Amino acid sequence: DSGYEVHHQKLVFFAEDVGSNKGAIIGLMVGGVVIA
Amino acid sequence: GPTGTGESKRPLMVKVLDAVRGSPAINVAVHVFRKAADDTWEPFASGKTSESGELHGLTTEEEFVEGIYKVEIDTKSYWKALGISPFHEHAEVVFTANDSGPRRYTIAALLSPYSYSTTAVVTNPKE
Amino acid sequence: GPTGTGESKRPLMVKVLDAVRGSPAINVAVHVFRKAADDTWEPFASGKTSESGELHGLTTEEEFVEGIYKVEIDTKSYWKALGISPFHEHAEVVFTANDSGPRRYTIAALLSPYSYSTTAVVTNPKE
Repeated sequence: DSGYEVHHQKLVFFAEDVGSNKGAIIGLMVGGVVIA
Repeated sequence: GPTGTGESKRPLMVKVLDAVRGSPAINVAVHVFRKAADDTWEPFASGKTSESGELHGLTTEEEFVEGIYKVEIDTKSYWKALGISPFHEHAEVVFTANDSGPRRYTIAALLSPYSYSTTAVVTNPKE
Repeated sequence: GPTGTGESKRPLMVKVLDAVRGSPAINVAVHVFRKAADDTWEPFASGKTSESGELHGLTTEEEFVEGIYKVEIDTKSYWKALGISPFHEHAEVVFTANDSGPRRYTIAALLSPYSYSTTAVVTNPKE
């Protein structure tokens, strides 16, 4: 066992989500011009 | 965002019924009360709602720091404007929230003269 | 270089304040704790600092292999010498370092009886 049985609350008894990402792929698409 | 008055967090928009009037909470003069650990509540400020019980912009929406605060349909100050004696300036009742995340239901109180439960048309978990 | 005791890597030289004494860490008996992946820490050895919180030469400076090790101003063993009850033998807190190169700041802990933050006069990136 471990202390992350708190995440065994995060089974069935969990529903929520918010996020914001995709800044590195912006640089990888600014870097879509030269990769070699 | 909306400084002063706005509805970003949806603070209050609902259909209300009255106990003695059978109508939405028409122009409720508002005293906001705050639950303490010894169950008693203290007044905060003053206002007057809409016909549907809606009062906004007591303070700035985001500059107002969060806490045990309320948009209460207060029996003490509203029913004073009608000249009938109220009893519930506040009510020492328990309330529980926020086990695994916040939702949107604010305490729109039952307009009864001496007392209040909470009256609102209930909405589902929705962003 | 300096075998046993020395200050090649600048392990500890700073001015300290105390939470309950308002002074530098006078003669802190030291228990060194090591952060694990399940957040708990285990003791390493024993000592007693200077008046300014400085303890050196627990092992040989270069023969001591590197790792998750510390010169801790420990609340558990120092405040035992004063007869008051401590609580933080260690503290399960996160710490991050070494993204693009190592610098010189070692954990000189806040002398509080039950707890510790980290107390040191901060120095700039300097070789």
